[PDB]
Amino acid sequence: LRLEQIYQDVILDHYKHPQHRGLREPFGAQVYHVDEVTLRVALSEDGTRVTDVSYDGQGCSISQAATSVLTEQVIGQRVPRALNIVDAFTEMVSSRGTVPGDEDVLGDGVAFAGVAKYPARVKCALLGWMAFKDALAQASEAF
Amino acid sequence: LEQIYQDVILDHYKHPQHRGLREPFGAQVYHVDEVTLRVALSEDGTRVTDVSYDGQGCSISQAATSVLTEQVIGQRVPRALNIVDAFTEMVSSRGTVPGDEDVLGDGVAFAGVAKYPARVKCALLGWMAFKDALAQASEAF
Amino acid sequence: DLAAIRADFPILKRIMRGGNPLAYLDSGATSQRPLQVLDAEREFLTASNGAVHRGAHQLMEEATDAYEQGRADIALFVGADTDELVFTKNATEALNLVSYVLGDSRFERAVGPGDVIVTTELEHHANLIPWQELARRTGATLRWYGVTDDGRIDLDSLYLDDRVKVVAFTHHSNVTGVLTPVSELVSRAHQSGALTVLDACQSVPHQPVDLHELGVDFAAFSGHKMLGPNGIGVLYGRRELLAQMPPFLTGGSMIETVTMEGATYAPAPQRFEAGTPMTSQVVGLAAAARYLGAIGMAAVEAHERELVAAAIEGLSGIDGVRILGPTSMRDRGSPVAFVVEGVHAHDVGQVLDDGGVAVRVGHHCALPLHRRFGLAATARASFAVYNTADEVDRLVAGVRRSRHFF
Amino acid sequence: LDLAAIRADFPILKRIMRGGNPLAYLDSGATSQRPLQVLDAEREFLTASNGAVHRGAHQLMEEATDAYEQGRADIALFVGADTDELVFTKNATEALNLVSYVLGDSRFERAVGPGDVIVTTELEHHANLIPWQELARRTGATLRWYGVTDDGRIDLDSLYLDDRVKVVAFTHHSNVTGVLTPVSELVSRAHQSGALTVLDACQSVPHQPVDLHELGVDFAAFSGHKMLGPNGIGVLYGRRELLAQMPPFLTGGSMIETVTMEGATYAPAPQRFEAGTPMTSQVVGLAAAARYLGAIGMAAVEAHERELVAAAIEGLSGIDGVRILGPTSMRDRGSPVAFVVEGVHAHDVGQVLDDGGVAVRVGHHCALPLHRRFGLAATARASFAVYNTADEVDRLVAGVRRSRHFFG
Ligand SMILES: [Zn+2]
Ligand SMILES: [Zn+2]
Repeated sequence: LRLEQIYQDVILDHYKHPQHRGLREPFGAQVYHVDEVTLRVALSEDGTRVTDVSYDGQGCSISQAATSVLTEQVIGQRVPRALNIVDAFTEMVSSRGTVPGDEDVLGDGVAFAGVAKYPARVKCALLGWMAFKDALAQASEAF
Repeated sequence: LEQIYQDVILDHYKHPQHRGLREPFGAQVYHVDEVTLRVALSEDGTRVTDVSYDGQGCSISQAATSVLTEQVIGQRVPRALNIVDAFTEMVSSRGTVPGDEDVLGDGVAFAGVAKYPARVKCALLGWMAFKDALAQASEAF
Repeated sequence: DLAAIRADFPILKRIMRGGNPLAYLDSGATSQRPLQVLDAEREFLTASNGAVHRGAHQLMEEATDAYEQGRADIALFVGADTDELVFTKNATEALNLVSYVLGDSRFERAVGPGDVIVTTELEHHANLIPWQELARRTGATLRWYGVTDDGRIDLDSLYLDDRVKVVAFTHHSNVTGVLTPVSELVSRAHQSGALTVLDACQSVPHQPVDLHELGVDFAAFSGHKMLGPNGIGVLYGRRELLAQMPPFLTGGSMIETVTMEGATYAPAPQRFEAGTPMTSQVVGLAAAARYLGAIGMAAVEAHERELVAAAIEGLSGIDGVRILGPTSMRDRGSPVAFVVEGVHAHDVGQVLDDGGVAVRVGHHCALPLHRRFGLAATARASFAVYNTADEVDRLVAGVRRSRHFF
Repeated sequence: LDLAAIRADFPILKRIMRGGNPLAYLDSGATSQRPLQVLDAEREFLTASNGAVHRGAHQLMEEATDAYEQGRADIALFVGADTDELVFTKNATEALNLVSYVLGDSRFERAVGPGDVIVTTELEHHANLIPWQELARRTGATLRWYGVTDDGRIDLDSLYLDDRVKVVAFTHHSNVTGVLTPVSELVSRAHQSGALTVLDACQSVPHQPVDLHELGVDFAAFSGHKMLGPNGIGVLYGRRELLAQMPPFLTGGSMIETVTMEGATYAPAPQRFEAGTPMTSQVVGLAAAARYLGAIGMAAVEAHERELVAAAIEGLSGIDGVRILGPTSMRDRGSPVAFVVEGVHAHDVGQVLDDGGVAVRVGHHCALPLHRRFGLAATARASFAVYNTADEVDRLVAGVRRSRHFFG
């Protein structure tokens, strides 16, 4: 009953069928955060958009599904907008369920709203997202 | 309050016996209320001929050392040691051993201290100092 | 009488967020508290709370009595003399105390360049990192016994030589549940004149412990794992050794004389207890020792090993579940750590928690052990005197439910 | 203050002592008594939410972790620090030891060695003296100290800091003379030398408003059991930027990030400094004590204690032969009042007071150098807390007169 409220269809879908998994080239930065993840970010020639996010690692359903969803929401986005999306995700999952999140901003990201009431699993959800922010800041400076 | 502070204790406190370091002696010690205490043995080493002491402390520590000197001076070394053990047993009893006035003499006046475990160490200072100094004086002999 | 035991623990009545009553299988991390322990401490605090080993009012006398009688009750329980126990904030601090004293120039048994410290790959981090730091500070070398495939100390993986000065090891693994061969390790340690340091955090709560009989030089355990309060750990050290050891923490209470220039130090155990002790926690821990003692530790151990056997059988009947540690009950107790093929421990733990079953998931502060078996994390069910056969069955059903859900 | 209402929170204050009188507890400087609010906060936590902290991931762990970290936040607010700047220890003594050990660690850039000077004071409790003696011993640094004035204050003219001085440790509030020290001046002089400051705040945090940011000290230590809180919990404050630079002291579980058999990396502060299972229920209790004192208001606590101290000084000073160790003046002064009685040993004074049900500490109060500086072996010490009353002061003065009569 309530187990489906944390493990929503979208999460289980992304866990079974992950998107943008496997490290790829080119990349402008790479980081490693620990559930573990190695994550790369690629920027466009002009450095204004995220052209690719590639990742590899081991972790639970929530950590792997969050990273999968991350890649779908930020690939093709402008660098300042991608960071805005991360901050919205962070605010939602860290809210203890008081912030449901805006689907215009987060897309499938809002399916992690039910994780918010389980503070232990928030770090599972945030792993890939905090990894991306780091690799994005590094890729931007490298430009 | 007078059950702990017997007239005997107050008497020995105001009017201490055998106070002041004297010669000759066979050993000196220092224990901590504090006391420096010397023991002199007979020529054959069988008896305590003198106990001299000096130090600052409360009424109970001063009085107990005064009463010690009265009980052990003139005694055979093993007997003096026996008296020390009897005093120890009484004050460390929590009031379940009244003590034997034949063995302890005025020492039985410290029976009331036993109910106050904090003050037991005040009472024992001079006695433990004597026990130490006696063992040293005997080995030296 | 298990129903009467459970009635002593208020938390065991709690209904969890999923509507299921608490099944607490994480006593390995921290145990729950009986009324007897809670009440002993509260009665002390509302009646006799005063400073210990000071002069000279009545509350001080009552506090001191409670403190020293508490030390005596705990020493009786673990087969030590009263003067051979030192109170610390936790077992970790006790192991750190030994590790710092062993690098002190004033200690005759101090370690230096050319000396070897031995630990094991089975160890909780508390019995590993202090040795790493001791080696760093002094220039001594760290070596270790390996682990067998069934999660036991591999006595064939290391030969001790005359360089070995310290041998530290667990009595009872907090992951594999193995009971280690203390007498053999002590025998081997003694061939090089090495000191033995026993991590007893998981033995003292779960089995009879006689520290004199074990013949170890030092042992550490923690109160909050044996029904006692937080904030109290215990170091055991042989009387003769404690007498030779310089202090670790310094300050009030542990001094004899003090000038601005220097100080001399009290005898053991007071030498090793700087500042105000955890007075009410000693009272509570002594209450815990009397509570366990009233049940009898042989009975506690039998009950726990019944639960463990059922757990291993139940979990072993599930396809794709593998135990980290022996499936045999030979020289084995709590806990039961396991992996579920195709289901991450965090997910296993979440499904169990939805059923009201509390297990620990992660590396259990034994990362070298997990790495040795190529594992990131395990789920861990640990068992205490207050646990029941039905809770074991709820664990098995929950692990089954996790497979079907994922 | 509603003093009747405050005292009603403390069960022990109702107790009748062996001599037949109601307890007059004037030894809060050694350890304070506990209100129901603190006792109940800890018991409610333990019977409902008791689980491992920060080690996941079941419901009780989440509740325990929440209680632990909210407790840290509540205590930080009370003492004017940020949440991440508090480290929990078993007592204040351990907190001062932590600083003293890290300052001898080769991985710390502010570590001391030969040629360096460590400064303490002759006023200090042993907790803020012996660790500095030991740090000097291990590193070959040199220990120097401020002396004490005739009125029991830090004598600022008795020592000059030069560029060798790397650590200056001092009390905020003396546990004997009751003096409030000139923190801003000492911090100023320490900064001339580039030295770190270490504040012993054990007697200030319970008795007066403390804002550790405003004081500008680098480190500070205080203990829970003196501010109405549980035993077995102390607190180290350190500036965020300093804690970031410091290697660990105690090591083991909880404080690591990576571990192999060969080595380990360490968590950020404050977790870096908290090895093994913390005193979880004691943090909950201490936070309750902070909220209790906060509700009363520390300015009101200080005003009430200053009233009692002023009355004790007046009353005792009115007895022939009685001399105060510390100022008779209330300028930059609070609890406690330590005194000697001419021709009556402190142990006897204490016994007479105890017979009347009045609890004071007799001895050197873990400040032997201070006593020696004044040619004293022991003093009697009355310390005051928020729950003490004018009547208890009167019973103190009466008990002291009784001691002079009974002996003299
Ligand atoms: Zn996870
Ligand atoms: Zn005395």
